Amino acid sequence: GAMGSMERASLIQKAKLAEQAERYEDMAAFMKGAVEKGEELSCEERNLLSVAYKNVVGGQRAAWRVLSSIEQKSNEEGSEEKGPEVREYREKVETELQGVCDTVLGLLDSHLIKEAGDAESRVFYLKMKGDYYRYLAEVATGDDKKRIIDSARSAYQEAMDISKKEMPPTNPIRLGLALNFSVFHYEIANSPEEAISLAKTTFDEAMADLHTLSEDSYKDSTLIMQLLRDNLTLWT
Amino acid sequence: GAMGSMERASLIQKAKLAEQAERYEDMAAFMKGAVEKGEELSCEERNLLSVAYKNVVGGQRAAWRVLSSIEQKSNEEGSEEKGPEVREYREKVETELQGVCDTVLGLLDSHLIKEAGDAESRVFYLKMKGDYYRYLAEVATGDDKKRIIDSARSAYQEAMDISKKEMPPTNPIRLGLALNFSVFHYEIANSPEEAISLAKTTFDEAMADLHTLSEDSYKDSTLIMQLLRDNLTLWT
Amino acid sequence: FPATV
Amino acid sequence: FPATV
Ligand SMILES: CC(=O)c1ccc(OC(C)(C)C(=O)Nc2cccc(-c3csc(C(=N)N)c3)c2)cc1
Ligand SMILES: CC(=O)c1ccc(OC(C)(C)C(=O)Nc2cccc(-c3csc(C(=N)N)c3)c2)cc1
Repeated sequence: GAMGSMERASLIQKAKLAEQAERYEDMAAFMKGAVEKGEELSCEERNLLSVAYKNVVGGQRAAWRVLSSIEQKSNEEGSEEKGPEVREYREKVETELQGVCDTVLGLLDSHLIKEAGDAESRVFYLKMKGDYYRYLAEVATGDDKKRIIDSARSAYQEAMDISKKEMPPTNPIRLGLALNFSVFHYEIANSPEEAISLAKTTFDEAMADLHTLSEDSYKDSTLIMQLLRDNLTLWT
Repeated sequence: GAMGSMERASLIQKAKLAEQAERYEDMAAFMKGAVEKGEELSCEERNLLSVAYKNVVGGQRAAWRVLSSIEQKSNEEGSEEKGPEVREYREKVETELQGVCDTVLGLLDSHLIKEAGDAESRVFYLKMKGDYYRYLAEVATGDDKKRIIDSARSAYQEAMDISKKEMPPTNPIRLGLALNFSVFHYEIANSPEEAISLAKTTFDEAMADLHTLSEDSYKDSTLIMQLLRDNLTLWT
Repeated sequence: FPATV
Repeated sequence: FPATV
């Protein structure tokens, strides 16, 4: 690792600087270096890791969608042939995206998940594992697409089971996990009814627990509750 | 060059795809590969090259400014020491920015400028040379800062002399060159009066020539004229 | 696209 | 910052 010679604390400091500068590739590289120091991550550090790679893969996904759309049009009836270039460049972006996903999944497997014993860390990492298998699923078309989808499902399911046993229904990690697993159902697993049921049940159970919260916790929970409602409105 | 095995036309096609996907680093790499094929660039190709590197260096400059601001605050009276990390990371971004500028200047010197004989190409490339020396000047602090500033000035001046002899006052390249040389005067050369004089004279001479233009040429020229006015409003 | 976090 | 193109 090119970050092997840098202090852990310096890597975390520079990840925060990179965030302020909107340099998310750098941020991700710094946080990968921090993970590879081998110590567990604090709550703040876990969110630095997720923010960094979410921004990196988010841009890749947006670019892949643009290129896939152009490629699909080039393959409609009546479209002038323009050669292999659209497919090639879509493939280039796709391979880079798969590489980022594999990197994140590698960090989770070596060895963040196995050392995560508290619910807040273990659910967080298993949600990430589901998310990055979901991004692999979005571009998958081969012999292993079903296995990629089931890897996402399995990670989300383990995270869901822990979150329901160990966290209140308003916990923002529990809420965000449910939000994203619901999207997995709708967009990946061809299960819109499951997606809608999960979003609605998560929203209603959170609603009933808001009375227990401080003003600041209320703000955090209702933010994600509104995303659940937004998706329900999109889907119904 | 990693693009040496790709067809020139394929590189241009993929630069356009990268633009649509907002993948400007890729766009720049494709257009560098196209330049290194050794043929002159068409008008469209010149603008693909400039759009690509402008976006790349633009992001670097924005990040450098964020980091320089943080570094300046860390050096105020009363600021807690936090170690070498802010300086180090500012330096990292600065070195990457200088590398991009050197790459662009290298393409202009090998061999775009020497083969550019028409005013539209030669003024375009000399404007670029001034621009990328200006970006080097923005971060320069050493023994060569004056020489970097004079390299920018010299390129802009040669471009200005050609543009005044060979292009109408409404030509958008002539206008954009004047806009940017005016900013050079204001922000780099500590010459706000020269900056203001150049912007105003350029605006007024363009105004007087608009009557000769088609509707579409009028739109192009008045767009940049409005940027001149915007800067004049900022400065007065 | 739908919202994820 | 001022405008450049
Ligand atoms: C589990 C999950 O996927 C999820 C669920 C909810 C959620 O909500 C929002 C508001 C978007 C969030 O980010 N809340 C948050 C919570 C706790 C810590 C931090 C944080 C610490 S450091 C840092 C940084 N950017 N420097 C940010 C942020 C985000 C992600
Ligand atoms: C000289 C100079 O620095 C300058 C001066 C003016 C100026 O004005 C705006 C409107 C911003 C511009 O871009 N005009 C323009 C002109 C001619 C061709 C193209 C073009 C061909 S291809 C392509 C692409 N993006 N695929 C874009 C664009 C930009 C740059």
